[PDB]
Amino acid sequence: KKHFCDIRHLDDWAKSQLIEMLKQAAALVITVMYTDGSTQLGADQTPVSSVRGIVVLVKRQACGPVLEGFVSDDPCIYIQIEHSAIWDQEQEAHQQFARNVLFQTMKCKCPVICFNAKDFVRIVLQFFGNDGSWKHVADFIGLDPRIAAWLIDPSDATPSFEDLVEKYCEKSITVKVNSTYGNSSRNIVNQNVRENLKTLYRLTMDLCSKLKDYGLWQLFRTLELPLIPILAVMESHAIQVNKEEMEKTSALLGARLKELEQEAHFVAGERFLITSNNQLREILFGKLKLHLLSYPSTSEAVLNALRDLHPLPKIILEYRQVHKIKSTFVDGLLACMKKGSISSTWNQTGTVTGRLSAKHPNIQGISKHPIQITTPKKILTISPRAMFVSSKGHTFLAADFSQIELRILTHLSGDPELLKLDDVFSTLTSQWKDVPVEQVTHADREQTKKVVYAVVYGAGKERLAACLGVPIQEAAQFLESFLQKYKKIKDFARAAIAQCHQTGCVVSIMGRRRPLPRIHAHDQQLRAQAERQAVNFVVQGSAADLCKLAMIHVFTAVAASHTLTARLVAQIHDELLFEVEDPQIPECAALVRRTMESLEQVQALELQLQVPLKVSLSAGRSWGHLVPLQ
DNA sequence: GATCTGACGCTACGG
DNA sequence: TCCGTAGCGTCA
Ligand code: NA
Repeated sequence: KKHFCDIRHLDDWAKSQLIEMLKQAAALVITVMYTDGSTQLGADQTPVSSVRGIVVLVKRQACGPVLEGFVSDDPCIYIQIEHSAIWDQEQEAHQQFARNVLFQTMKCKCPVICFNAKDFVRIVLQFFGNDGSWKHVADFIGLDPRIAAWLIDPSDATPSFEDLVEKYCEKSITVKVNSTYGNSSRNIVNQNVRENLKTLYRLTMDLCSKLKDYGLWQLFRTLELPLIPILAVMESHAIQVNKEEMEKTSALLGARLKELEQEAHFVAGERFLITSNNQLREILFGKLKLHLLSYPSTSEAVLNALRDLHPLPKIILEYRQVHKIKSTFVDGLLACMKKGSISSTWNQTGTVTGRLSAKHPNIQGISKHPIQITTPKKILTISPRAMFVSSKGHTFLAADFSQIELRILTHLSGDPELLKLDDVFSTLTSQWKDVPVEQVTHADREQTKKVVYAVVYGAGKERLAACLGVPIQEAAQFLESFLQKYKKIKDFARAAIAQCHQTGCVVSIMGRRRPLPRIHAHDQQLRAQAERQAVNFVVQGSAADLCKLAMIHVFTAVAASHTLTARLVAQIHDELLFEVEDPQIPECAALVRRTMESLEQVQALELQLQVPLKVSLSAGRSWGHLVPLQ
């Protein structure tokens, strides 16, 4: 009542006093209110309602009394996001003060606690619009209890606010987050908002304490938190795509699939659903009985084993390829389009490895290598990544770590041969093809690197022999070859497993952890699975750590530069994709390289490697075609 | 009739 | 019985 104020209705002296209160506050506690009015504190991840406003709890304490007189203590202030029916001058004014207040929220020196901070920052950024850039939110730090709880239990599904309260809050704290207009009144909604913001503060503090207990605090602060505005910035931008080229390509791939469907129906001597794996399985081994010649799955390995036995596996393979490209990287990419561009949604809570994930579309899952088709009424090369074009004038600058996890593995194992080892998988592919590097095909590399991946993480002789098309004897032989050549990899794995048995958990370089209780399981498949998972997590988690660190450091570096406008557009694990203004390319590519390479040594945390990190830079007007640089 | 959904298989991405 | 993301399609 005196605890809730619309900042538009404040007298100007009270407005000034409010700005000063925000500057001198002990902590800010924030949630987004929708038109329901519901909050991020309620249970839905998707409101399916518009954003109305933002509520901020201003805490004076985390000494003496206080009388402001225009508000009580501690006050909740409300900031209208939603546009009114008519735009006019008073709306302009309201917007001016609102932007001032929200920016105060962004730059304030006290702790900011927001349940989902990325959403908040995105909303604020889009609210700034023209009077602000992405560099305004760059330094924003805010305490996201969901991220903390994720660091503690990465496996657990993304919990609601109430879940987090019952789990991490002691004790007997019951919240009502479910109030809306129409199931309740405004006063109920608001009272509950204030109470739940207090509770949110308490919860977040408790979770911070826990994070310190588990040794996750420094990781939380240095790595996860500064990443929050970076995701929001990426979600605030959009990558322009070819609506037109894409519709064409769609039509073409549709024609070709019609062809392939007809062919398959022909050669199987029946009309079966071309997209059905069940029916294909029944045909391939149901009738044809190919396994007996020399049931199994329809998977690419099996289908490649049978490629000479019958014309159907090859047909099916090509069909699956073309159908995937069209259905997913064309048609499904056309449905993600707004205004001739797309924007992915980023999830920091998505993985157990500490990796980022992306949705609608998944831009981390876009096929790297273009595919070839025979046009039905010349050869036709189709690259989905070629559909992603930079704005004009602007150009994409890509920067990736070369063989990041191999180098991580070198660091962790300390294998002398590796530590010795101008290329990597061209070397091994050359050694396997019994020829130099220069004539080695990219597909040979594609298979080989995947095979070293298989063997290092504990793959058996079976799956090994399968993926490279090897008889078991060459399987065990190749296993022993690689593991005896580099001894310290098995030692490292054996150590990681031992650690996971000891602690009941396994830990990455920067302290990110993967609890694996089934390491203690009696079931042997479960136990072995937990072991594989631990061994993989040390490396993949460490690399996730490093990639996030690079992301943050480059973002920060560009953030304070007066010249450089470079915007981080996408991240694909090992790779950072920037949209840079043309004349800024040389100066930007320089800053990017120097920054990412300096990652070899950063204090804190001790964070030192045994191997330099080679950064590969690329540039181009399209994501599909990027010419190497420098 | 036209949908909803949980589970599985296969395909891409990335190491 | 390499790991683990998303996405699309069949099936009961
Ligand atoms: Na007014």
